[PDB]
Amino acid sequence: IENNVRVVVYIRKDVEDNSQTIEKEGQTVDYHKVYDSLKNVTFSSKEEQYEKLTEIMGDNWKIFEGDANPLYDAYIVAPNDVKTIAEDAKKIEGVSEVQD
Amino acid sequence: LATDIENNVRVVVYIRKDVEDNSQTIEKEGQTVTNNDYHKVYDSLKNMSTVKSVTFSSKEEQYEKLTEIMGDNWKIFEGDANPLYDAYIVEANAPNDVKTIAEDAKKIEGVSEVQD
Ligand SMILES: CCCCCCCCCCCO[C@@H]1O[C@H](CO)[C@@H](O[C@H]2O[C@H](CO)[C@@H](O)[C@H](O)[C@H]2O)[C@H](O)[C@H]1O
Repeated sequence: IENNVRVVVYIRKDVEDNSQTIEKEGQTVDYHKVYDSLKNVTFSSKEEQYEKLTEIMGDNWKIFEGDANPLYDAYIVAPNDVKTIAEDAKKIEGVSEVQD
Repeated sequence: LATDIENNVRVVVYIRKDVEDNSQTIEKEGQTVTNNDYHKVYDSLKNMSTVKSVTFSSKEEQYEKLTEIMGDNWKIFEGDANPLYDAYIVEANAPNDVKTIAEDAKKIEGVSEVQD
């Protein structure tokens, strides 16, 4: 991954940029314009982030299992060419935060 | 004001996120009405003979303490809903009462988890 060339872009909790079907009603359904808007790069799920967290810190966090995942879906994305797209990435609608 | 109790005598009782045990009023049908379940968890804990005190710890103050321990704000979470839990810090009368208090606390309606 490498810190030097990496930017993290967390997407808002109320946005589903990668599940095509969206069930607000009981049935099928914004989209990929998050994805390749940064292309002009890879997706990291909140559920993977949570497994990685337990892997790093030790066993489950038993007090949270019965409730929603508080982490954010994100997209993991030259050294001097960093601060730029960081600012750029906060522009996009739906994005919660970005980190450089 | 700060609470001060020994580890060997403490039980943490985590409150279900949909239970407002410490709110005297809630909104029902668009009006502010008294909360009929106010202090239901508190009262079940306080009424155990083996319990010395029961102190509310809000998720807001827990977050503040978390940043005071770990440093800085967790920037990317700020503005979003606090995922920590409201809790009661329970002080047992004696260390041998802790295991019984925990099990008994788990059964209370409105309790999400307990840590002994
Ligand atoms: C699964 C792993 C668990 C990770 C847990 C993450 C760490 C806790 C994150 C909590 C961040 O959530 C944040 O909480 C605090 C207090 O509740 C709130 O920020 C606060 O700032 C001002 C003052 O600075 C307070 O007066 C006010 O109570 C609140 O808005 C904020 O509204 C919320 O956005």
